[PDB]
Amino acid sequence: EKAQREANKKIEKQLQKDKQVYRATHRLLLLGAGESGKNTIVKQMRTSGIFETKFQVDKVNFHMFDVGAQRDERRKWIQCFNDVTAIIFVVASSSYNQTNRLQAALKLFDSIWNNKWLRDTSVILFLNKQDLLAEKVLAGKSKIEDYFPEFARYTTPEDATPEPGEDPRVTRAKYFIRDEFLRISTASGDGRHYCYPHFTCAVDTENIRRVFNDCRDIIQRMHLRQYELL
Amino acid sequence: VSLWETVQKWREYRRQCQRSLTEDPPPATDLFCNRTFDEYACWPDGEPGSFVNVSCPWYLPWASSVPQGHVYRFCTAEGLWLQKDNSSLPWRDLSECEESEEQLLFLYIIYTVGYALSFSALVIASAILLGFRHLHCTRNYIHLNLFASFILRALSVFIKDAALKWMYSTAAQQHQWDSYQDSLSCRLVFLLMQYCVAANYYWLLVEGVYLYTLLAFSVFSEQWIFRLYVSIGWGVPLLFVVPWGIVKYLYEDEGCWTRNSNMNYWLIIRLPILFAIGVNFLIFVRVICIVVSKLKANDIKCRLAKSTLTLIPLLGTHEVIFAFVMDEHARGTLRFIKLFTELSFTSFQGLMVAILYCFVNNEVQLEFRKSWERWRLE
Amino acid sequence: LDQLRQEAEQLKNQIRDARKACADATLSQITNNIDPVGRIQMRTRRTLRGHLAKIYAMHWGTDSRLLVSASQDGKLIIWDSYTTNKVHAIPLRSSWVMTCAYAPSGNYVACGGLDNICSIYNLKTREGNVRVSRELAGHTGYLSCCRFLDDNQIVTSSGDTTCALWDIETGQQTTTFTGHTGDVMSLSLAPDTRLFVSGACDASAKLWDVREGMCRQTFTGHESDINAICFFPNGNAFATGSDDATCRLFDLRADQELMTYSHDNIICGITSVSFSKSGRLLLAGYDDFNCNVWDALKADRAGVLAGHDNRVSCLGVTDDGMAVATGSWDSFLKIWN
Amino acid sequence: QVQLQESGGGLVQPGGSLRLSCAASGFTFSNYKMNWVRQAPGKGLEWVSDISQSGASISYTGSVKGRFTISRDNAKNTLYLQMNSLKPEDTAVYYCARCPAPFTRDCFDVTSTTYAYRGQGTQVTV
Amino acid sequence: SIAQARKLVEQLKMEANIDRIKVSKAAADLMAYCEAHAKEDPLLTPVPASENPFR
Amino acid sequence: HAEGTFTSDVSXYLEGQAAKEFIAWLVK
Repeated sequence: EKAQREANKKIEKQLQKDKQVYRATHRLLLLGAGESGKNTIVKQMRTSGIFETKFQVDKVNFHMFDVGAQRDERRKWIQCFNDVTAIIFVVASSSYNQTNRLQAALKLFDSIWNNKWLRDTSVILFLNKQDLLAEKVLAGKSKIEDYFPEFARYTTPEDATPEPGEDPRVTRAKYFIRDEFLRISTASGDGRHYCYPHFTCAVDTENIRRVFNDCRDIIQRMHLRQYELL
Repeated sequence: VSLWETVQKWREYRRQCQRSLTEDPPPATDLFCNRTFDEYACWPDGEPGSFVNVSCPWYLPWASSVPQGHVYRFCTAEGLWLQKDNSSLPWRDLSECEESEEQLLFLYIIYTVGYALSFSALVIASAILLGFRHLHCTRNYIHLNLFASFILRALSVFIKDAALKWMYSTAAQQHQWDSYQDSLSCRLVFLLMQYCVAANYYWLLVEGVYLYTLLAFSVFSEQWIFRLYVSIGWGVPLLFVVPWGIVKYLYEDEGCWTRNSNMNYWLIIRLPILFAIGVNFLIFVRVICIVVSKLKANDIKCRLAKSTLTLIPLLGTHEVIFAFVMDEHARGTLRFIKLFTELSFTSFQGLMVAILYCFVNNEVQLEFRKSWERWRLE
Repeated sequence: LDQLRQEAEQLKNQIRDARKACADATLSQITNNIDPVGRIQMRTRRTLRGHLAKIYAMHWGTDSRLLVSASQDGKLIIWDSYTTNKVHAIPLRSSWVMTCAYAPSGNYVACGGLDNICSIYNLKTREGNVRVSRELAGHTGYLSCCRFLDDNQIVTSSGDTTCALWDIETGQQTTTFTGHTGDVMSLSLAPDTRLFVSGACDASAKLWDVREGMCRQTFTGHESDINAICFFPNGNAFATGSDDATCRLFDLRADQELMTYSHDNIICGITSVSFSKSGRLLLAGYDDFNCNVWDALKADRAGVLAGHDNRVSCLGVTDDGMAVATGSWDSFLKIWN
Repeated sequence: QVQLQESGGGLVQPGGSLRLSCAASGFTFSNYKMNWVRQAPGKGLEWVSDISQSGASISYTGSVKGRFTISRDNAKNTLYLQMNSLKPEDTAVYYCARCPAPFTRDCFDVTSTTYAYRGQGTQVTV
Repeated sequence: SIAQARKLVEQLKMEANIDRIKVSKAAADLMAYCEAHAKEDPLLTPVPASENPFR
Repeated sequence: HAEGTFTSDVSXYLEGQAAKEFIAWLVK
């Protein structure tokens, strides 16, 4: 019995050190259709069934997982990520006009929103084809009205903050696409998980900073909710 | 003037009178009244059929206020002191030498009840927290330490109350006339009070510091941090409490240390307390700023006010209103208002914190409901 | 192509007619006047702590003393249940592990997950230190279950709608089982280890022959996915759990459904099932944080094992029927008697 | 077992109308959400419409709004789609789809390439 | 899809011809097994605390 | 602390009153 007890002390003594590392690192899931440009982002930050991408910001270590070599029926292996800090959802905003990619992304995000095992996991949102949506809308090929009858009376929201030197139609359509997902999100949210829309390119440098800040906000909100302040 | 000082002065006067009356010669008058001591003044020999005038005693507490006046006593011609009106005692006149707490009682009646209820609520809250093992975490450990500090502060106040009541009880005063007023146990009780108060204040500071660290989005080793917090909470007050005891024992040891004469020897056990209160106020301000930002980003004033009110009792910011109004400059009704405010709020703060963070807490209610449901599953 | 559809429809109709013909009386009528078991009052006896994240699978040992549990903090821990000590602790290479198995001889353990690899570990190494001794690669989807046949064979099921048999000697796939149209969420070796089943996300269970590698039967009747499966002790029936919030018992020889355990109050799915030693009860873990002991021969609920603070994801019963262990998403294991 | 049988397909000129009836059996109809998914030639699977358990909440894809009226007869266990004002690019197979789990709102995997509870389909040509 | 349909039809035909004993016989067999091994199930009928190793 | 100034005043009060009571007892 003594020989059994000493090893348990040695084993338990080890689990303490492994408890520090586990608690000092954040886990991030990277979703998004194949043609959404996520792989460019992964390469920027940098057979197998999953890939790893560990990076550190402000001496804080993150840990991102890219799915791979898996089928398209996600309703079973998705539940494994119910404890991640947040889920990144890269969308192909310019893919509008399979014929309707935007509708596919909309339905996928909606299904994620309402799943019980995910009704507490925050989801970051990237609309990652701005520099292509610009040309698509400008050239006159868009005609988003045909595939969205609700976009004929849309008026840029008053609180809009367009970038300098932007055609009003470009910003109007971009904000419209964001507005669809934000309408899905703000129904039955119940103040337990959130969404952080963020227009992005495919090689934007500040993606790491955006994810870092959103993770910080998530942790702070959870902490404040523990004390019942919020 | 201390009661023991008055007793010493009266004993000195009695010894002087006893020494003098043996040396005082006769008044060279036939049937002269014999000089006598009646436990109030020394009466020289009284001339027959005349009044005897004696200067008012100097050892009386009000002697300085009215040094004038002469105690009058009548002496008969036959050498016997004139009997008082329908009484055996000789006729005497003392009105010339005679001298010319409701708020405290109200304060006592208030905060004794307040502390009793606070202790009663805190014990139950701690029991409930220790009951369920699910709730265990660093936050709850810090809360338990805070509850312990509050309970100790209440118990020390009760013990001090008992000591004061015993010191000036009938039996004690009669014994001192012929006590606990100089025993070491009194000094130990007061020191234990000075330490419990400081520990409670520093554990509020610990609450604030831990919350600030959590909200600053920083991570630290849990075991080392918790050990350091325990050391800061229960250990730091000794540093500035022990030297105060040493100074009192070496320079100003008198009357149970109850009364503080030299403010230099008093500010030692006051400065750190103000430091901690200021730090907690800063933490309160920053937390409120962060909560405001979070609310704005995502009827707002209603929730903000609810949050601020719920946060008050945890960090005890109510003390900051009158914190810096020094004792040396508290007169008139200002002192009464300050004492009333601080006593009542501090007495009820324990109950406030206990109810706020143990009973209405949502997880506690959920635990109770599911425990009842499990009980009814059978 | 239309002719093939017509032929398949006619064959299905014939099978339905035969199944109807081979039915004379429900199991309830046969069990009309059996002895009710009575209220069951099992209570917790142990509680194991040390895991950081939620637990997806636990397996027992043939000696009913040691057991192995897997979590997604990257740890495999071998507990001595009697004394609650930790015998081993294995840091996994990939932290996304969805299953674990304990070899019948006790020499090896295996675990797999989203990495699409099954890794075999050696416990009795010369130095005694556990080392990765084998990696079996070749599946095209996440591994959801694995079971040892002996020290040199293992059968695995992946979400790629296939079950495989591996030769631990050279690590080369020896047989491939096909026929499912959805992810295979579990399997169960026969007592004689010559047949096994699998529950797929198409709401159908198939019976395989380990040697020939051809499916023998197909049982239907569930409304939604099947999450768990397990063979009656005597090896002539089994049970399954489905997201439609019901469990059903099939019998190989009769080739049709026998019983269903459904209650109006229960509106959540089942995450695991297992029979007792004598096969008179049927434990099953639900997503509403509870377990239920079903009177297999009458379908009337017997009792409940309440006390888990989060979802129940795994459930096992010792070989000798002494204890029931139930891991959960709260990162605890509880031994019940 | 789960089995979805359609009908009503056929050929019609542009601007025509047809009704797609979905005969469903093998489960409790009123506990599940429902969908319509069509696959046009040389294209991936598409999503058209849906309807909740009771049948109150409705939703349409981008480019069929105001034309087709989903409706389910929970009493007779059948799903409808009243087609009107058809266009040349309406030609496609139409699968009656069922949603993987009951009592839930999330409805994953209806559009998958190999969904298990999807209907056989009927070819509507314009 | 023709090959898939052919394989499905072949499997259905192969599974069509399998012996099927009466269901009541299966029920009787399950009942008999449950009764025969009723005394080796501690969970069904607890045992004195002396014999339980998890006390 | 307010719990420490009030105690000093009460001990003020009693020392003056106890002394007066003692003197009154001596006179009587």
